[PDB]
Amino acid sequence: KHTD
Amino acid sequence: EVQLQQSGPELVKPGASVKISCKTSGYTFSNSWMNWVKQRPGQGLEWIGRIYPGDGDTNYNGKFKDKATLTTDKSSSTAYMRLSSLTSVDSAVYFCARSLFDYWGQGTTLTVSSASTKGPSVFPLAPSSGGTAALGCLVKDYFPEPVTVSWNSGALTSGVHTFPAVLQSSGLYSLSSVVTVPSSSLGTQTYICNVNHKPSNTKVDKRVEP
Amino acid sequence: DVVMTQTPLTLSVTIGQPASISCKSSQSLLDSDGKTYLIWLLQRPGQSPKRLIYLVSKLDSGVPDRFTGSGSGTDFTLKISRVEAEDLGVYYCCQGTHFPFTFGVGTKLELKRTVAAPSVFIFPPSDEQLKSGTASVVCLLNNFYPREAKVQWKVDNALQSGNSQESVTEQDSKDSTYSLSSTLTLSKADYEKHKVYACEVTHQGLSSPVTKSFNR
Ligand SMILES: [Cl-]
Ligand SMILES: [Cl-]
Repeated sequence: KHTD
Repeated sequence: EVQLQQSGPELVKPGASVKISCKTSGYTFSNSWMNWVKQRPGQGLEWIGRIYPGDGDTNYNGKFKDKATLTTDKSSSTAYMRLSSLTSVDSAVYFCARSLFDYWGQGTTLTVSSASTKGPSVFPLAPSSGGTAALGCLVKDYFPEPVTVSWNSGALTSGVHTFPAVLQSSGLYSLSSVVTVPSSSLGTQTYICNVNHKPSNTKVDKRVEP
Repeated sequence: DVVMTQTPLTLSVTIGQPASISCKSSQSLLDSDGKTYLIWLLQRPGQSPKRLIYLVSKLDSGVPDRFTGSGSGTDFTLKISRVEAEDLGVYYCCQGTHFPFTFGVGTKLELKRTVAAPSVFIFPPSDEQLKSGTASVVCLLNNFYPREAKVQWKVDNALQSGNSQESVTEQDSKDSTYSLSSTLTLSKADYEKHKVYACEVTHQGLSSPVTKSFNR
């Protein structure tokens, strides 16, 4: 769902 | 270090569109989501949406799906937000923010207004007739922000309060700058407010008398 | 949409003392991968937001150890063990589990100080302004604490509703007070039909309201  | 650098302030008329940019450095641009966030004057943060630059995938807040369009230019590591059919309520600071809001741009101020550039009128707030008196200047009906106010060409700063501007229904701004001084100085010390409105090249030095 | 409810809206803190603020979600923020996408942001005055805590309890790089984040179900807490001046600003919680992502309304951390009543001043419109065709009457509340203050305009005993605007300064860096202006705008023709212009101030440092007035 999210990057980094 | 990651850095997000946004384009500069924008002043546009209602009905226009604007495209704000967010130039990135310090990481692989294509591989992180980019969010955009709105902050109306004096208010909180609002999420507009996000884009994944590698493939153009997007998620929007439905509140903004007809207002905002997110794009990117991978070859210049830059994300863009276009805001369309602008109205007064679109005036805000807009931020880009990466991934799980882990790095933020410095913000871009957008002002949407039909007003034309206009310098202020400067009116005295005269001291009334515990040994302390208040006086000031009312800086009325200017556009756009900002105006600046000093006292006695900088020699008077203690006790000065220059208030945030207020947007009048007319579309023009107004503010006051006040200072408290010894009542015993009123007959012998001159008090002058130094008003500068750079957008209109308007400078005024106004003496405030009893 | 998921609602993030932050309380209190303002917390009056003391340098060197602990602080705690709360953020509650209307829905579970636990995602199917086991992560809880709850973050805390600080927006210092005049600056962009900065992330301090993410995934409920993880500190961002460089964030002081005095900060801790916790969560139980939909109830999230940010704590500061000993407040420092750089901690002042507005704290936002934000959730990134459910679309659309949503923010709380913000909790402002301001400095506590002793109660201070405002000094109140009223200024009639200048002759210069009247010749120009408008009239502004200014009521100044100077160097008061706490921020909450009520300013009511009366014109020949008629309560003014919607005809004035307020502006407030940031908390003073020296003495931790606030100052406030209230400006009543009327046409010159309107101004000249009335006699008594009055602004009445209610504040916790005043045992009864203070009224400053003039006769045109
Ligand atoms: Cl920092
Ligand atoms: Cl009143």
